[PDB]
Amino acid sequence: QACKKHELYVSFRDLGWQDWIIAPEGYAAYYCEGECAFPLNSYMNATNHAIVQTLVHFINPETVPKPCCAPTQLNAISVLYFDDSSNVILKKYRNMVVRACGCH
Amino acid sequence: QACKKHELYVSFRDLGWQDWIIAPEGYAAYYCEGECAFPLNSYMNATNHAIVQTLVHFINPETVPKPCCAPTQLNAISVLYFDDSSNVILKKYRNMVVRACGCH
Ligand SMILES: *[C@@H]1O[C@H](CO)[C@@H](O)[C@H](O)[C@H]1NC(C)=O
Ligand SMILES: *[C@@H]1O[C@H](CO)[C@@H](O)[C@H](O)[C@H]1NC(C)=O
Repeated sequence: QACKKHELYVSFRDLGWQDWIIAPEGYAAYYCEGECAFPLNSYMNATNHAIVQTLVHFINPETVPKPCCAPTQLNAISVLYFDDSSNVILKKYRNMVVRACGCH
Repeated sequence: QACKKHELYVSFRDLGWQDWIIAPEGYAAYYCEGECAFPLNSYMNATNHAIVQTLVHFINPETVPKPCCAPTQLNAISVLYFDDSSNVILKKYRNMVVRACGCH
């Protein structure tokens, strides 16, 4: 239940992009989820600011929430599609995949 | 109630650091909080991955949570303190202050 990376496959059919994409038919997108509380194991990649916020939360929970589990690194995907003039084009979409998460 | 930056002053006395710090007596730390849902106004600095995750959440909420509001930029502070041999030293602590937030 601690902050970590999870699996998530995204199908272009579910989003309604199947019409003009030639390949791939979907991709492994992943997602960050879980608690950012003590112990802030090093693997959880907390910043100094997160350590401070988690301590403040411990001292008076009304003053500030716990940090949130979020992506610390992302990578692009490339898709092959047909434009409106029937051209076949390769398009790069940046920040589409989660590679690592942390309490930031 | 949307994702934005908030005020948070942190006093070294509340954390028990007053013993050896010469200056300052605390600092403006800030914190990110709020919802990451449509509309993802541009000011909310969402990544492509967050847009995709928010859409997936809209299509079946059981599959994935909404993105979380987290810091996108942080700055260091410098403190003046007395070490165990009574030396006066200037120490820099990185990633201590939140400057901007987003749905990441
Ligand atoms: C924290 O970052 C490192 C990158 O060195 C990564 O390998 C690790 O998986 C990250 N932790 C989590 C929980 O995603
Ligand atoms: C999003 O990032 C920009 C930096 O260009 C920043 O000025 C803005 O305040 C950020 N938004 C929020 C809600 O913090």
